Amino acid sequence: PTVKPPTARKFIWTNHKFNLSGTPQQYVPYSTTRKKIQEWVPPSTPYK
Amino acid sequence: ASKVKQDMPPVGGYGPIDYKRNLPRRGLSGYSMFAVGIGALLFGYW
Amino acid sequence: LVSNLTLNFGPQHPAAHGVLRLVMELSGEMVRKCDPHIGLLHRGTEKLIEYKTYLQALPYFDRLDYVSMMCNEQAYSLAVEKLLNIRPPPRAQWIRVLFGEITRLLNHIMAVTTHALDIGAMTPFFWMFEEREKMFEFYERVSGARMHAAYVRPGGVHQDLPLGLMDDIYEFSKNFSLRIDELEEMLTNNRIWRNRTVDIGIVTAEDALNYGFSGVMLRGSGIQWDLRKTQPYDVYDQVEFDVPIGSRGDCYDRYLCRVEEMRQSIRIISQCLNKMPPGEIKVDDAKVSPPKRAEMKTSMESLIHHFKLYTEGYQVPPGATYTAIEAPKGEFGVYLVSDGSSRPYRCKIKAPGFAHLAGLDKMSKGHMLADVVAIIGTQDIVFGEVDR
Amino acid sequence: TYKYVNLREPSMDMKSVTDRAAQTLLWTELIRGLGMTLSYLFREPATINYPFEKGPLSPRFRGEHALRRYPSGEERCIACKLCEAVCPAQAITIEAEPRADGSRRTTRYDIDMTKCIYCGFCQEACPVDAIVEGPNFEFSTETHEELLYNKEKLLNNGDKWEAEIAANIQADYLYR
Amino acid sequence: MFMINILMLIIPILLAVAFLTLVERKVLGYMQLRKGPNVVGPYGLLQPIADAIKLFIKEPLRPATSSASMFILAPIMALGLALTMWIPLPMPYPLINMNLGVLFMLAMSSLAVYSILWSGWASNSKYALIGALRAVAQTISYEVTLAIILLSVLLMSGSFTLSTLITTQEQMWLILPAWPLAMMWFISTLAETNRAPFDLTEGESELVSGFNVEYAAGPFALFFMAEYANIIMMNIFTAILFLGTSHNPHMPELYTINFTIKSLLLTMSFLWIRASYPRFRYDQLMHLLWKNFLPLTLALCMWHVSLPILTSGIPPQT
Amino acid sequence: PSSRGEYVVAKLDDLINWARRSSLWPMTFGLACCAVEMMHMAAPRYDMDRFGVVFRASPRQSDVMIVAGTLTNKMAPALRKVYDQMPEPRYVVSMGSCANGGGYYHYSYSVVRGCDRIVPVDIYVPGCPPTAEALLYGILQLQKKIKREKRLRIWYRR
Amino acid sequence: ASATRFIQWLRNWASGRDLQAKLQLRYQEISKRTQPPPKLPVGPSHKLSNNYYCTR
Ligand SMILES: CCCCCCCCCCCCCCCCCC(=O)OC[C@H](COP(=O)(O)OCCN)OC(=O)CCCCCCCCCCCCCCCCC
Ligand SMILES: C[C@H](CCC(=O)O)[C@H]1CC[C@H]2[C@@H]3[C@H](O)C[C@@H]4C[C@H](O)CC[C@]4(C)[C@H]3C[C@H](O)[C@]12C
Ligand code: SF4
Ligand code: SF4
Ligand code: SF4
Repeated sequence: PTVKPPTARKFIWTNHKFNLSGTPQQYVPYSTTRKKIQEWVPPSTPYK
Repeated sequence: ASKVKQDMPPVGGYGPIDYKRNLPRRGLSGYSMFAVGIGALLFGYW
Repeated sequence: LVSNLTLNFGPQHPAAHGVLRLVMELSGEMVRKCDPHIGLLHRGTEKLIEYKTYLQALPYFDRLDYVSMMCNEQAYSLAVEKLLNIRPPPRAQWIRVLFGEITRLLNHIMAVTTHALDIGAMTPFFWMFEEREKMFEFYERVSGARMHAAYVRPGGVHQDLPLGLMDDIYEFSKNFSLRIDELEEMLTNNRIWRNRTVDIGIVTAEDALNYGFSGVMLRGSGIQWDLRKTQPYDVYDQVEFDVPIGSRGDCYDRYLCRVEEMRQSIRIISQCLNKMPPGEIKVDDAKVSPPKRAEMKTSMESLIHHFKLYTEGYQVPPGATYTAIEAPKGEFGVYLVSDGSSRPYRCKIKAPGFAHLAGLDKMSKGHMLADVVAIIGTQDIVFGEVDR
Repeated sequence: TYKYVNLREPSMDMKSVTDRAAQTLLWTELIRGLGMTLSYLFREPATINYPFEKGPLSPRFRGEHALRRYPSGEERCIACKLCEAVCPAQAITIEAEPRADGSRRTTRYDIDMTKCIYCGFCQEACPVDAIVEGPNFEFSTETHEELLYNKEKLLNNGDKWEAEIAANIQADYLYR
Repeated sequence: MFMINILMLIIPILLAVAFLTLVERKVLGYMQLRKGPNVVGPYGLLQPIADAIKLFIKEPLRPATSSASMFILAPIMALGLALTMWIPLPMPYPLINMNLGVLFMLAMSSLAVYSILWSGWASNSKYALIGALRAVAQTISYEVTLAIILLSVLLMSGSFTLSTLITTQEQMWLILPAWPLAMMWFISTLAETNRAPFDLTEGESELVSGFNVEYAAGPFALFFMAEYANIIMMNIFTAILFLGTSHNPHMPELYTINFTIKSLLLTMSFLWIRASYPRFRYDQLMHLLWKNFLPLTLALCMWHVSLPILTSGIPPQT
Repeated sequence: PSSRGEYVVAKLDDLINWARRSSLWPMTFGLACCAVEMMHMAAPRYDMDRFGVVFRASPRQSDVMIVAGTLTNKMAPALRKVYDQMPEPRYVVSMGSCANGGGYYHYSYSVVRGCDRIVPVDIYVPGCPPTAEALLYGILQLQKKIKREKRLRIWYRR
Repeated sequence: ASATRFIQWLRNWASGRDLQAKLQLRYQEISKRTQPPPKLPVGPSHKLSNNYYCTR
């Protein structure tokens, strides 16, 4: 890389991180979508 | 652009490649080996 | 039935062929009955292929005989191409023979060395996997994967040979006959090895054919049969090589046949390197083969064919074919049925190891228990293809 | 065209018979086998010093997956779902919607790395070079959950490995 | 001073067995084009310690043993006999100077098959026993030719004193006059210790389980120490018997050096042979003895009784 | 000299950990393809023995089980049998997609969808197959995992 | 390759082969890892005329 440097992009990481498995920085999967069906919210109004 | 540039053999082909079995024959004949063995016994006995 | 010894290779040793449960009746040291139980690596491969397009199904064929990855691919590709009625271009046919013979060398090193390793001769195993490791680099340079290349596809090959590959293959092939010679300096004339293989597991020519044997299992018994010579399929009619033939039908002749096949593979590889022609690598027909990534981003028709090829897939005309090749282990064939859509209707895989293993009981009769290890080894059984 | 691997007839002269007698009694071939093993003891080992030394790879190597970006920083993926359709293992799950600026972008991109066969069909099928298999092959984890990649993980891999990935594409895109 | 001299023999033996395991793995590696242990300590010099500490903290297996007594005797008998075989060896002076040292060693090694037999019978598995019985028949078989070969050699030494073998070879190694016997001796020490191409115990483990299958890490590690102790001792004995070093009473340590180097080179020839040949089948290693070695060993025993008489070269009795 | 109990336990813990990771004898189920890459990890180029990892270990002297290939339903009982016979401490290494979660037969009727349904797994090695180097990285990750164990230190505070 | 001449003589003699001619290891007879860019050919159907798909 000294002779042939890699192209510079602003989004590229500056600080390389090693395998973080088994540490408090490990990757935990999760769903990245929002709730599908919205539930009807009962009125706070009490009238009967 | 430049004429097609592909992975091709060098002009003239590659050099010959050996494929045939080659176990080189070594050692002294049958008679000689026994003589050397028997000669050692006689020297040891003497 | 003095005693029944249910021998499970469940606690597997360094063989990697798979796992075999063997149920035997030992009337002393001798073996009276042998009964292989072979469900342990059954993965439902033939049913899974029915839910995949023809392209999606190809990687399944890498994972059958997982020491003959690119030879299994060629059989699938030759079957699909036959139904498609297309032809791969001449350069790809040479690349598929070239890597078909690099795969034969890969298979025989595993076959001979692990056969010898089970019979106690551990060292040649390490000598030769330094060579297989160098062959795994050829696989990775053309496909990006050391083992399951997914490189031979209907219509030709995925990509062209990178510049500088053929020189490295020639350098490997130039030093390789000496490696085989070292192996024979340790086994061919070794009295211990001969005592463990000579007149073991003898098979007569008549019983070989009726039991369905193929490959070395026939030629060890003296049958002059090789699919590359009698039913050639790529450019094998354009390369000179000799078929090794046995005379006694025992393990030792089968061991000699494989070692001589490695030499003939190097002979063939030499001719492929010199005769490699120029041109394209996949059939120039974009309703079957995807177009180049440059054309797909420039041409409307190429983008449409790219889009459909990687979603629906190309449709194959209705029909049924049985295609077989001379795989390293034997005759590897696929019976492929097309219903006209883009997904196969039925894909039956003909594994040479399926018949050979079924013929174990026949061969083991009247042999000691320690011979059975030698008999299974000389058959060259991998349970990826036995079970599918 | 065939050859005979073992059809010799041993000579029955006394000189030849004595040669086999000397071989049988003096263990000649067995000594020869000991010679070959002795020669290897003085040959240099093929071992390399992992992890300080690494085995050679190529630009085409198929490793960990990552999602890429354009030079500007916009994600290359347009949610066409061609990778999801081709994936032989059904390892990819995609959902999409119109982004706040009306762009065609995914809201879910997942790869079950325990389903994936690392075949690289998805990068062959992508029209915009958005999904790639990177050069990383050292990402083994301690738990199964750490191998189910969502969109953030694959975007982070692209940000992490873009420097190398771009060079590898540069080296091989003409073959592709 | 004698108690010290015993511990100057027992402890160094255990350490040599500890570091024979490193030497075995490295010599096999380089013959297989690899390095072998070289990470744990410099050049793998701590590999034996890590293996030793690892095994003794390992959870024991479940004994499930038919005879508890014979379960604990087998390792004690094997380990104790292996250490006892070293007391008469002249290096150049024996720890115990016996007038019948050769018969003491021959007689003691004959008891080493009880460890094999007991552990198999105490194992509680029917296939384990048939493994032990197969091994015993191999051990006692190759004892026959060892005794006859040893008898033939001692007819040119003239005594059972092990220190008299040094005097016999003062002018020349017994490898010259007795190379046909040295060949069959060297093989029989391979088969005696159950070493490749005769290690049918390990090779046919799946077919027939070995006798040492039932012992835990600690107890099994002790069976293994006794086994390499015998292998070192049988090559030390091979060196004294056929490659006798000259003794200079003013410089005994020169004997101990030249003697030690010859012992290693034969001990590493065991490793060399293990890396070169495939294993024998059981009926083939019985064929090798009862039908090849024994006829020749008997013929050479007849020859080595007649030869001293017909050449007027009978050795002294004292 | 002077030393606390906490200091003694920390140093003894480092000793046993160093021994256990320095001498890892692996049992290998070579179920399918991934066994071929396990064999390449033993060949000259990588040579796992140079780390103290023996080529072949019996099930009842083994320290780590490496599951290298597809675990079918017919085979699952046998694998759990072998796992129970292994003396502790025992670790499982899951090698490749098939063992990790079923892989490319995940939707099969005859395949266990991951070997963690049968046995506890310590390290997961991705790939189809993982390269011999990728498996070696996994084993070296198990050595570091063992290095961080605190069995004695926990025992002291019980 | 860096073996002294004596050790070269020994291993040649033991194996009976001139091992130095065909060494198992690779040094600098291998291809360069960086290679010039390629220019792959087009197939026989890359024609601008007389190229109707119905005839192929
Ligand atoms: C003047 C009168 C004087 C009296 C004597 C005159 C005549 C002398 C000439 C005769 C010499 C006798 C030779 C003695 C050696 C023993 C011979 C022998 O037994 O070899 C045959 C044996 C099996 O024979 P086989 O190959 O199976 O043939 C089929 C069976 N008919 O084959 C085997 O042994 C197989 C052995 C397999 C294990 C070998 C592994 C080690 C090999 C390398 C070791 C090299 C030698 C080590 C030397 C150590 C010395 C310290
Ligand atoms: C038992 C002994 C520890 C005794 C001691 O040094 O005091 C240890 C140290 C090194 C060990 C050996 C090596 O570490 C590994 C060898 C390889 C195979 O797994 C068989 C066991 C094997 C042959 C081991 C047997 C035994 O457990 C050994 C010999
Ligand atoms: S590499 Fe193959 S299996 Fe893996 S996600 Fe891409 S297409 Fe699917
Ligand atoms: S990664 Fe590529 S193929 Fe997959 S949805 Fe995005 S743009 Fe389409
Ligand atoms: S993960 Fe891949 S290489 Fe491993 S067994 Fe499964 S299909 Fe074969």
